[PDB]
This record gives sequence, C-alpha cells and structure tokens, in this order.
Amino acid sequence: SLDVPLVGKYLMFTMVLVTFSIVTSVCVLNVHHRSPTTHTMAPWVKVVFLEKLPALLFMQSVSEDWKYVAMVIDRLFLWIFVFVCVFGTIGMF
Amino acid sequence: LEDKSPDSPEMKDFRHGFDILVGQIDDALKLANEGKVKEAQAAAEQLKT
Repeated sequence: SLDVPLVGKYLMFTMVLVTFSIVTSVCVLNVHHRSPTTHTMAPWVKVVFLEKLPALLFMQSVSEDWKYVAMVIDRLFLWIFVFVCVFGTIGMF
Repeated sequence: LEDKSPDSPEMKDFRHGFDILVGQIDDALKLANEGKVKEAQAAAEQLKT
C-alpha cells in the first residue's frame, strides 16, 4: 500500500459514479409513478420543468403530465454524465 | 375519480345510488307521518345497509 495501481483508481471512480446513478434512478422512478389522487403538482414544478427543456434542445391528462417530468429530469442527467465520462479519459493524459 | 369527466358513467353510477338515499328517508318519513315508532325504526336499520 505504498502505491495504488492506475486501473484500481479508474475502477473505483466508475463504481462511485454507478452508485450515484442508482440513487438518481430511484428518484426518477418515484417521480414517474405519481398520480393526481396522491400528489400535488405545484406551479413551480410546471413552470420550471415545462420551460427548462429548450435549454436541453428538447422540444414538445395529469398522468401524462407527470410522465413528461420524468422524461426530462434524467435526460438532464445524460448530459452531465457524458461530460464526466469524456473528462475521465482526459484525466489519464 | 378526478380526471374522469363528471358526465361519465363512473360518475353516473355514483349518482345513480344517491337518489335512493333520499328515498330510503322517504321510506322512513312515509311511515313517520303516523308517528309509529317501530315502523320509523323499521327503516332506521335499513340506512346502514
């Protein structure tokens, strides 16, 4: 343990990013399965999640209207893991 | 039942039951106009059913 090999650091960092993905995947799966008899849908949620998506270049019933929130939260997370995954190979150079 | 519309037969079978509950009071007040107590208690056990 005087020195750590380079494959072990890269494997331990991609294990940390996969357990961050399972915590945000459980949160996306709870937000998808809501319903108007059990949940509230505040205006802040409407005007920040049906207005954000042209910063994503993403373009366009309450039980559809929860399901379009859960499409747009994890598709925000697809950009901010690909910007780390290209950064993790230029941490090698 | 919220986003199912109020003219749907989900809402109508709810509204089909709620004319009976006036009429079981109108079965109860029918015998009550004599004031016979046990026939006013004949429909008093009916309304829980």
